[PDB]
Amino acid sequence: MTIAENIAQLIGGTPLVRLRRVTDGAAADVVAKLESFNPAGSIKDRIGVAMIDAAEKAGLIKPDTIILEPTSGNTGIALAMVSAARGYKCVLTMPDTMSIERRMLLRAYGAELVLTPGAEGMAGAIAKAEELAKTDDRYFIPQNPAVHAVTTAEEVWRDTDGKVDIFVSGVGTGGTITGVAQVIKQRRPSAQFVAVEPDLALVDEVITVGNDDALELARRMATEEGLLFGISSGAAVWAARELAHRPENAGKLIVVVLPDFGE
Amino acid sequence: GSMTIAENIAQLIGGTPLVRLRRVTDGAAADVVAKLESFNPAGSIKDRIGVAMIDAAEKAGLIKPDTIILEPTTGIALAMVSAARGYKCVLTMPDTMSIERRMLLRAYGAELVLTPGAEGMAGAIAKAEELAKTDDRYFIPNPAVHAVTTAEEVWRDTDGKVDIFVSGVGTGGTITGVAQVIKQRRPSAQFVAVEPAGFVPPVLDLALVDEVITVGNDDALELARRMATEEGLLFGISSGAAVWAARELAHRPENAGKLIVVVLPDFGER
Ligand SMILES: [Cl-]
Repeated sequence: MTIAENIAQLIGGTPLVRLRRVTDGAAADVVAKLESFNPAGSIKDRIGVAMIDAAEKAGLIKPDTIILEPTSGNTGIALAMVSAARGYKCVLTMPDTMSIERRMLLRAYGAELVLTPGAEGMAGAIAKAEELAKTDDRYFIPQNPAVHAVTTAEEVWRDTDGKVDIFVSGVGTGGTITGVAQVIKQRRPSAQFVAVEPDLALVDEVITVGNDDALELARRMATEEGLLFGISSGAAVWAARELAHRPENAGKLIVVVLPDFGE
Repeated sequence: GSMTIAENIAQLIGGTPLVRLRRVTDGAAADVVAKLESFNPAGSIKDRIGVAMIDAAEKAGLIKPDTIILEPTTGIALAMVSAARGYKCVLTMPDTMSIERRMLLRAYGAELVLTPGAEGMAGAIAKAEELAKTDDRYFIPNPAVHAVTTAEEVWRDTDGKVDIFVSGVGTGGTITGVAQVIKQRRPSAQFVAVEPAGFVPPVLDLALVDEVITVGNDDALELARRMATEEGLLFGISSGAAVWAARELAHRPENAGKLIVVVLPDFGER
């Protein structure tokens, strides 16, 4: 039998897909790793579950622990989902600039939201969380290559049969691109890592993406590949396509992640 | 030595995972598991129906590259697959459809033709039928193949041990197909339809269907809230009903130790 105990055990194992149409050429092959197949729709799922596992293994999370985390975006969704799966109460602080939709979704997962003022931004959210932690010692606030970067790299390695030549990605928050670069480069020194822009020790290049050449590419992806994603994913693919046409990259295998670490 | 790469997202439909429902079942002498059709690219079993229709039409030569796929509306699935495979896609739907749904379809490159709200789906089916007669570029799309595949996955992943399949009927006998296939290899297997208190509901032949449980609607809402909050599984009212039915089955003493399968999102969700 193949049966997961809970949804948090179905994080990862995401698939590669070819980008055949939007690359208009091209001497190199481009493929995308669809982190959207994760339960909560992004690579942040991996970061969330990894944080909880580590804290459990380290004894820092006891069974009556209340996960408390200042958040602004997707890390929060992942945490709420995993917390609910594993039986942890989850309290989340965020500025009141956060969309009603994100709030409702978080509340659907049983997360309790504490809204801080928009003007204070994330510092306001970090501050309230600090404050609450002092209030009650059941509160736990989450926070070389990170485990989720290792796993992600292994999947890219397996599914490209060790042939990946260029990894192309947004910088993102959780040192993910650099971790994956660490692992791939160790087994394949010829491999290149390219950050996409709208620890630079391991990045071989930075492509500042003509923002909104990005929008165009995102539109084509949706309409020509059936892949609907955001501006950062568009930029990533634009960067990959540029790399794909450079003649010194002929025949190379280029991997991009969607949704991109930027989206 | 082998790479594992799909040509396009239409190739990544299916092969969905099972998960145990440990907490919301408060008991229980029987095991309940859910097959997560939400892992499909467009989030439901309808993905399978969409791609299966396009494959059939290709195999039959009825879908040329000189086509526009036309369909009253599943619509998401079609738009996504059409765009993946290179087909122009036109969709008819009542003007009662959400602006959000419309925008999403348009993102996939689907062209929308709005029918009047009062006429409902019949209006959409009618407009589509009329359009097909208007222009010959239009193409309007046993146990069905997508029900067979779904059954095979349930069969494999439960190692042939599934005892009760529990599901909303929905429309078109995807759920009846899956029953046919399981019951054919495992005559001891039971199928239970779930209800609230060829785009119509299937006839429930009682040769196939062993029981109907009427999900005291909202009971269903309660169970949906618990799923989200106790299992991290966020789904709608019909999925809640299905799981409520499954839990009820799971506590009947004559089902002790049986393996009970539901499919989420439940085929009856809106
Ligand atoms: Cl090589």
